[PDB]
Amino acid sequence: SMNRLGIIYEIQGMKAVVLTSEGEFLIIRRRKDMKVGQQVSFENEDIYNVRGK
Repeated sequence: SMNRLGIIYEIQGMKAVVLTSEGEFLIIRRRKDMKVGQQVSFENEDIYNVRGK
């Protein structure tokens, strides 16, 4: 659980755009917790960018 914090900036179906505390836009898996506008705690494991592949 490598937790990263980001604000749900936008949603792409099952993907979510998070504007992190770093000010970076990352594409993550959208969970049911993802509401547009809120800062969510996700894992790096949720990140579609930093998947590991």
